[PDB]
Amino acid sequence: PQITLWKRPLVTIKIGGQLKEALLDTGADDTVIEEMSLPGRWKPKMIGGIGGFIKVRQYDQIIIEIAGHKAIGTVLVGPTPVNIIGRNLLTQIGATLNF
Amino acid sequence: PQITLWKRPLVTIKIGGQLKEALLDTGADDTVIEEMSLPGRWKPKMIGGIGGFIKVRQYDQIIIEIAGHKAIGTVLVGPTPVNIIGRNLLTQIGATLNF
Ligand SMILES: COc1ccc2c(c1)OCC/C=C/CCCCN(C[C@@H](O)[C@H](Cc1ccccc1)NC(=O)O[C@H]1CO[C@H]3OCC[C@H]31)S2(=O)=O
Ligand code: NA
Ligand code: NA
Repeated sequence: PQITLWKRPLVTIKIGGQLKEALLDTGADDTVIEEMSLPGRWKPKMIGGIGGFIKVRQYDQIIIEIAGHKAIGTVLVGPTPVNIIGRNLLTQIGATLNF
Repeated sequence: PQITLWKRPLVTIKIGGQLKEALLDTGADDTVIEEMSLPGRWKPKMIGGIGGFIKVRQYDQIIIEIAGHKAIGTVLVGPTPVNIIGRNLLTQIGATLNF
């Protein structure tokens, strides 16, 4: 689709067998999802955004469906106020910014 | 242009005759710039991101050029780690997300 930016660019995702709503976020390097369990190994990580840092769990090789499009990549899990699809997965659905 | 997301979508902006670098950020509702001098009146605003809230100063009706596109709108000034062009100005430059 072409998504205009009058409102937040929210889409449905499927992750870890769960449906969630998430923001398509070109300003996020990383994909960050609210607390949930994911299978497999993880390691801690700190990520910093506009209000400081949060601790997250880094899970690699996680399959996700974003607005119908399947991809695989790293997912960070932790106390983000909003679920965000960052560039690491936006590239895999072929998302571009156009103006 | 058409901007892929394999690197941060960093562009040049011009505010007050000075050039700065900023991130085109679909996950930001508003535009947030590092401390600088702007004309006119302001009002403090709290915005919530990853990490928590920060206080910013809201300046309305600011002339700002983004990647050569002229805009006139609200700029929040405060301790952001990166200059961010949010949806309030991405809509002024006719930006869309496409996949
Ligand atoms: C109202 O106007 C605004 C203005 C800005 C924001 C906002 C409302 O958020 C609203 C609430 C949503 C929060 C949910 C997620 C955060 C949303 N944000 C924009 C986002 O693009 C920031 C922009 C950014 C970029 C660099 C440093 C700091 C911030 N990126 C970010 O936090 O990314 C993290 C995940 O990947 C990693 O890569 C970059 C840092 C890290 S934001 O800055 O908090
Ligand atoms: Na894994
Ligand atoms: Na003003």
